[PDB]
Amino acid sequence: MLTNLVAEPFAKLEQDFGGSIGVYAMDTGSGATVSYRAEERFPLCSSFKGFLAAAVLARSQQQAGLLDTPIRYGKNALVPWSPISEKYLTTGMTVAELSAAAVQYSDNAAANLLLKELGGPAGLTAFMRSIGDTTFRLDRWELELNSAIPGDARDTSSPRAVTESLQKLTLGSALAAPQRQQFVDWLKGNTTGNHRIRAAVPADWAVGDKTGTCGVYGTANDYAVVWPTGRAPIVLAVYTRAPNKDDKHSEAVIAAAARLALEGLGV
Ligand SMILES: Nc1c(-c2nnn[nH]2)cnn1-c1ccc(Cl)cc1Cl
Ligand SMILES: Nc1c(-c2nnn[nH]2)cnn1-c1ccc(Cl)cc1Cl
Ligand SMILES: Nc1c(-c2nnn[nH]2)cnn1-c1ccc(Cl)cc1Cl
Ligand SMILES: Nc1c(-c2nnn[nH]2)cnn1-c1ccc(Cl)cc1Cl
Repeated sequence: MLTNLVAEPFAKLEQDFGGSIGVYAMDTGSGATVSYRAEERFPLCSSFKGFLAAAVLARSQQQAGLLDTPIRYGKNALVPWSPISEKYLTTGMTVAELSAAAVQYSDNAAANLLLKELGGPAGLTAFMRSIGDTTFRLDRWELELNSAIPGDARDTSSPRAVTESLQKLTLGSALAAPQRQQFVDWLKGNTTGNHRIRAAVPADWAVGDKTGTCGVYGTANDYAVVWPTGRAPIVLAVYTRAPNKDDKHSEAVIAAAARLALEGLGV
């Protein structure tokens, strides 16, 4: 199995990190998959925002005009790290702009505003159930969902479920064609992941990704769809945690895990 090829280097990497690393990667060309702690739960942190944007896009298939709807919000909506929605407080933003801000800058006010319109964490969880994801659960809002408490299943998923759902939404049939491409375009425009999966791929590959960084408990992550030039894409997810609250996350560890995953698939 391809999992067997990389089991020992993954174990070395997470011992060096001082925590747990979960990876799932699938080659959509061959069907090969690489697994390491891929069914364990890890905190989503801000990475839930990608699926949040997909849920909004799904809703736009039934509700015509949803994306262009202007949304006004008060200053009490501004949560720490709302760098985009901060700048449009006095003006408002459209639903599509909030979605792009949530994905591409991890804007917290934008994410909470969209979560509200979707019916809160249970509403996003329901969307994930509707595409066949039985693992994902969102329970809380920004920023409480980042507590990343050891053993706590709230606001978690697994690397395998994240990868399978990402595949359905970006490459499969879970979204209609125009919405699927919009989701991919938002992921391609992400600004926060240059040191994670993007650092593991060749310079000529196209990448769409979403990051998460709880910070506490050494907890951070990244998931991505990547396209080798002229080849079928790879979908992968890399999640980390660690036992102590003051343990530091590591972007280099995430990039290194992505490299091992790609090497295991034969790329
Ligand atoms: N804050 C600013 C300025 C700016 N220019 N003059 N004063 N401020 C320009 N770019 N940004 C910015 C930086 C980081 C992120 Cl995440 C989002 C934004 Cl909009
Ligand atoms: N862990 C949290 C919380 C939080 N509030 N309640 N429970 N957790 C809020 N911010 N952060 C945080 C800390 C460090 C880094 Cl690097 C990133 C993040 Cl988002
Ligand atoms: N660190 C992050 C992320 C993030 N998303 N993807 N990776 N990290 C999103 N929000 N925050 C954040 C939260 C609280 C404070 Cl006070 C400062 C920050 Cl910057
Ligand atoms: N590699 C790409 C891209 C792409 N766009 N931007 N960068 N790469 C678009 N389509 N494909 C592709 C090529 C061959 C096969 Cl078999 C399957 C696919 Cl999906």
